[PDB]
Amino acid sequence: ILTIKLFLLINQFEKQQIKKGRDITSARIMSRIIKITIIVVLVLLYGEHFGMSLSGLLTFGGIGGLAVGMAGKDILSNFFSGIMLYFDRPFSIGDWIRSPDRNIEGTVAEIGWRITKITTFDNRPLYVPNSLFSSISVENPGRMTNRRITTTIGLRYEDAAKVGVIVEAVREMLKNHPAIDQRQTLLVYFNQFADSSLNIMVYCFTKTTVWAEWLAAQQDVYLKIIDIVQSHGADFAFPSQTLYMD
Amino acid sequence: ILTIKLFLLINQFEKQQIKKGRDITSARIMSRIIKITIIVVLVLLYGEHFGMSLSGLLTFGGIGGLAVGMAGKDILSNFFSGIMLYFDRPFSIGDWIRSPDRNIEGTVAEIGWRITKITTFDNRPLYVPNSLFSSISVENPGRMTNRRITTTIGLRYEDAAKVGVIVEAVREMLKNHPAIDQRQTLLVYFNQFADSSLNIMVYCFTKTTVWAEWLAAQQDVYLKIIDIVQSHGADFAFPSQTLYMD
Ligand SMILES: CCCCCCCCCCCC
Ligand SMILES: CCCCCCCCCCCC
Ligand SMILES: CCCCCCCCCCCC
Ligand SMILES: CCCCCCCCCCCC
Ligand SMILES: CCCCCCCCCCCC
Ligand SMILES: CCCCCCCCCCCC
Ligand SMILES: CCCCCCCCCCCC
Ligand SMILES: CCCCCCCCCCCC
Ligand SMILES: CCCCCCCCCCCC
Ligand SMILES: CCCCCCCCCCCC
Ligand SMILES: CCCCCCCCCCCC
Ligand SMILES: CCCCCCCCCCCC
Ligand SMILES: CCCCCCCCCCCC
Ligand SMILES: CCCCCCCCCCCC
Repeated sequence: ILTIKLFLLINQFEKQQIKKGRDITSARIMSRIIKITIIVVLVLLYGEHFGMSLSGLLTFGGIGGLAVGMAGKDILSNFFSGIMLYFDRPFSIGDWIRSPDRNIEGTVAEIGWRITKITTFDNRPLYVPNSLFSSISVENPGRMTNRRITTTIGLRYEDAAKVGVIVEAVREMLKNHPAIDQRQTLLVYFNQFADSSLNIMVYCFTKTTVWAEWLAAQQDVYLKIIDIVQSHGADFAFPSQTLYMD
Repeated sequence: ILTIKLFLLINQFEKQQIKKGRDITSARIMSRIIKITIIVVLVLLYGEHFGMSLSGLLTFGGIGGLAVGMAGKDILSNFFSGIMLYFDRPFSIGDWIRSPDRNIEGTVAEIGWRITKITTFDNRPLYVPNSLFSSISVENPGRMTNRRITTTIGLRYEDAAKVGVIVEAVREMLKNHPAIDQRQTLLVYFNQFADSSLNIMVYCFTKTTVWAEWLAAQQDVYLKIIDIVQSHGADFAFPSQTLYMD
């Protein structure tokens, strides 16, 4: 009676799946697989009150279950990581995230039970297995507090006598700029010797976190830097070489 | 009687396989393998009602099954991932897919139980084991909503006084173009200092998602950009060097 009821349930499931609008042969194969595994489970369970062997059945069931357990590790890992994300996740729907270990950069769209759906900046869907979030570091640029501006000013080696005044002028301009966060790091210093130029580092932050406003402020700062450099008699350096003719 | 029936079934299977048009010796070897494993299973199962040892049989069967379970992990993994794809797959037949972790780029042709068949853009078949889709991120360019246009304009360092007007003109042209999606990101800004040029970024989207129309729109935009740049008295920059002669 139990077998008949289970077979009726499987047949009803197959009929509903076909009604849902899917392939015939695939549905039949799935039904056959479910029937086979149901029979195996019943035999492993009812192999004593009806069957005779004990040690053989125990060993066969044990080895089968051991193989099944080893084979299905990844799907179960995805499911468990989905549960963990449901209880504790370091992001929300609509958050821009990325990682230094894998390529998952984009905006979160859906958090499912097996995979997480992410919309890339190319406007494409990306499906990430949930088990990744248990082993990689996740960064959340969607929750930043400031945008950083960094650049390098490369002056010619003949302009070594103007580095101090140029650095002072650039620092003053950055200190008096209305778009720069004065409570963050602000560094302008002659930093290193390069192959063809003397490099000056620039390091600051903007109050805004919006893409377009940050880009506009950066462009304004760069143009002001160009004006400052050219007003003191210095100039930017191309790659340079010394040639001995023969 | 059970052994005789099983051997008859195996012989019938071998005869049918030969009738299907395959090698003789291979069929005989497969039949021998199936016979050997059937005998082993029967001995492990019927080793008490006929046999005598219990602990030895249990240990032998356990170690054999443990080795078999470890060895057959990958095939079972492929089968289980095929089942999971049957129930939940992030693509359909005819979808263009790719991945940042492996090389699987192409169009989906068949989704089998062990492998998935993909037609590459080289017009070649590619067979991907199903277990890959449980551990790698899958991207679906076949479901995009827009095509992105990105490029860089590199002006000479002597054209620093025209960057603002050139950026304004390019932004206006992009805003008035009939092929550009005005509801998406649209950025044109002086972006960075390069070794030989001042770089301007361009970032926009097209309404269409068709390959040929996107390429045509991109070509039109590039030609318009060239005209805009050359009309303001600026020019594109070749790689540059400063040479000191001796
Ligand atoms: C009408 C809903 C039918 C749902 C069928 C679920 C089948 C689960 C099989 C589990 C085998 C261990
Ligand atoms: C062609 C449809 C029937 C395929 C049956 C496959 C059975 C595989 C059994 C493997 C036992 C280790
Ligand atoms: C035609 C359907 C064939 C289904 C075969 C299922 C075989 C499962 C083998 C599991 C080994 C542990
Ligand atoms: C929406 C219905 C989900 C049904 C899941 C069935 C799982 C069958 C597992 C078979 C393992 C051999
Ligand atoms: C129509 C399908 C014929 C082949 C079925 C093979 C079933 C093998 C089950 C093995 C369980 C361990
Ligand atoms: C082998 C383990 C399979 C586990 C499948 C769990 C599916 C849960 C889905 C819940 C929402 C549909
Ligand atoms: C099987 C995996 C279960 C994971 C459970 C995680 C529970 C986290 C609780 C955090 C509370 C703030
Ligand atoms: C006429 C169809 C014959 C199918 C033979 C299947 C053999 C399965 C062997 C399983 C050994 C555990
Ligand atoms: C040449 C045809 C017969 C080959 C027999 C190989 C048997 C290998 C047994 C290994 C036991 C560990
Ligand atoms: C000529 C056919 C030889 C077949 C040999 C099968 C040996 C199986 C060894 C399995 C060890 C666990
Ligand atoms: C289409 C017929 C499929 C038959 C599959 C037989 C599998 C034999 C497994 C032997 C393991 C030692
Ligand atoms: C014609 C084949 C002769 C060799 C057969 C060797 C069988 C070894 C079986 C080992 C089972 C563990
Ligand atoms: C060692 C495990 C082998 C499992 C083989 C399953 C084959 C299923 C095929 C169903 C469609 C032909
Ligand atoms: C042995 C692997 C079984 C995998 C079953 C996955 C079930 C997913 C259900 C999703 C419903 C939308």
